[PDB]
Amino acid sequence: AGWNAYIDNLMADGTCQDAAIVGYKDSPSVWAAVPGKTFVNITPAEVGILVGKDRSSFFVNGLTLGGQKCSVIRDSLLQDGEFTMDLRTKSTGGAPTFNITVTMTAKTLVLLMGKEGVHGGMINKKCYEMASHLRRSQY
Amino acid sequence: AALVVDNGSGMCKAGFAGDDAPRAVFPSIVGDSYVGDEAQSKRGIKYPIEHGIVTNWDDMEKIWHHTFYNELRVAPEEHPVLLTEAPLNPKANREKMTQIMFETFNTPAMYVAIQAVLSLYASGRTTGIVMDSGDGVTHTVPIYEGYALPHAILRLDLAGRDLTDYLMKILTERGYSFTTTAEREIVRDIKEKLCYVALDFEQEMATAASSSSLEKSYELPDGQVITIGNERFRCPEALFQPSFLGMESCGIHETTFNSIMKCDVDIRKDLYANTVLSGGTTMYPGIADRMQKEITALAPSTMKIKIIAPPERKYSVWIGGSILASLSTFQQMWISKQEYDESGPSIVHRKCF
Ligand SMILES: Nc1ncnc2c1ncn2[C@@H]1O[C@H](COP(=O)(O)OP(=O)(O)OP(=O)(O)O)[C@@H](O)[C@H]1O
Ligand SMILES: [Ca+2]
Ligand SMILES: [Ca+2]
Repeated sequence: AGWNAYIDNLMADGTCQDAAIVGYKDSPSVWAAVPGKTFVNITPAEVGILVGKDRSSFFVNGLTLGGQKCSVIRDSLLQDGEFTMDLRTKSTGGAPTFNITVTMTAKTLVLLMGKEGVHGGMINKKCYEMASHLRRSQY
Repeated sequence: AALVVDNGSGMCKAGFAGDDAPRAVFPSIVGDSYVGDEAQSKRGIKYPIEHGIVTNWDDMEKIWHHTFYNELRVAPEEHPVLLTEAPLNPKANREKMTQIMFETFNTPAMYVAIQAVLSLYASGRTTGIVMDSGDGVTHTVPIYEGYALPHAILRLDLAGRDLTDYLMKILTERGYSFTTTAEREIVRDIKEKLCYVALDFEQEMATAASSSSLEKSYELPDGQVITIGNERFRCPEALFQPSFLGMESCGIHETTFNSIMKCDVDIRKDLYANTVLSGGTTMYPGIADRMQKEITALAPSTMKIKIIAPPERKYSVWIGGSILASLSTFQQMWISKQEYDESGPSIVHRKCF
C-alpha cells in the first residue's frame, strides 16, 4: 500500500538489497523502507548532511546512512537535471561493500543499495527512474 | 565480440577485447579525406582531440569511421563498443558521443570508461591512484573499487607535446633549427630514445660535468650530427618543475599528493600503497624512482609508498578495457539500443561512472 509499492517495485528485479523513501523537509522521516535493514534507520543527522550547503567535507570525512559508513563517489545531489549522489559503503576488514545512489525529488530522497558486484550504473539508473515517477506525481 | 577504442590527444588504439594488444595504433589526426597514418605520411598538401577533450565532432566522427571501415574493417552494428574518455570530460560531450554511436553508427551496445580506470584495472587493482600522462594532458585520478573520484581528480596541462616543444626550444637555443614538422618526428624520437629522469636534479646537474656517460650523439637526416648533454634529463624534469616551461603549476609529484589529499581518509593509505603510472609520457627511465622519493618526502614518514609502473603502461588504458569488456559481468554494465531508445543521450550520466 501507498509508499511501499515503490520500495517493493524497486526490490523486484533481483539486483538490490535495501531501498527507502525519506521525505527530507521539516523533520526528515522515513516514508517507506525495506523492513529491518539499514536505510530504515537513517537519521535527521545524516539527511541534513545529504541536503546541506557544504558539498566537499563529506568527501574527506565520509558519511553514514543508518550508522553505516559510506564513501561519496559522485555528488550532484542538489544539481538541476541530475539529482543524484552515488556512493559505495566501507567495511572494516574483509566484508564486501556495495554501491548506493540517492535521488532527490521535490520532497523526497530515494535510496537504493545494490547487491554484491552490482554496477553502480544500473543502481543509478533505476533509482533515478523511480524518483522521476515520484517527481511527476508532484512529490 | 566487443570492440575497444582508446581515443587520445595524439594516438588512437583500437582492437577486439580478449586481445593482448591493439590491432590499430594510429595518430589522431585528419587533413578522399586524410586520416590517421595517411595524414603523417602524405603530410604536405587538425587534431580533433585537445587535452583529452574532443573539440571537433565532424573530424572525431571521421576517425571513428576510419577506425571501423578502413582500420579494423568490421561492422559497427554487429559489435558492442567500449569507448574511453578523459577524467572530467564535459557532460554535453559524453552525450554527443553516445548519440553519434547509436544513431550514426547504429551500435547494438556501448560503454564509456574513464581512461585511468582501465589502467588501474590492467594492473589487477580496483583501489589505487593513477597518474596518466599522454600527449596533451596529465591527470591524477584517485580510484575506489573501480570508481573514479572526480572531486579529487586533478588536471595538469602538460604532457608529451609540451615536452617535445621544450626539447626543440633548447636544441634551437643552442643553434640548430626545426620549424617543419617533418623535422620534429626527429626531436620526438630523440626525446624518446635518449631522455631520462634524474633521481636528484640539482646533484645531477652539478655533477653533470664529470660526464663519462651523459653525452650522446644524434645524426639528423641531413647528415648532420648533434651533441646532447643535460637536455636528456632537463626536458622531462619539466614534469616535476613546470616552471622550466614558463607555467606556474605544481609537478606531477605534488599533484598526485594534492589529489590524495582531497580523498576520504580511510583509503589514503590504500592510495599511497597503490600509485600507478600510465601513458606514453611516463615511459621515461627513472620516473618511478623519482616519484617514489618525491612522495616519500611529501607523505608522513610512516606511510608505506609503492609507485607501480607496469612495463606495458603506454597501452594500459587499452589493455585495461580489453580485460574489462570481455568479462561476463560487463553486459550487466553496458548500454543497449533499447535503453537508448527509452531514454536518449542522457543515459550516459547514469550508467557510466
Ligand atoms: N619511450 C618513450 N619515452 C618518452 N616518451 C614517450 C615514449 N614513447 C611515447 N612517448 C610519448 O607519449 C605520448 C603518447 O601519449 P599516449 O600514448 O599516452 O596517448 P595520448 O594520445 O597522449 O592520450 P592523452 O594525451 O590525451 O592522454 C607521446 O607524446 C609520445 O611522444
Ligand atoms: Ca572516517
Ligand atoms: Ca590517453
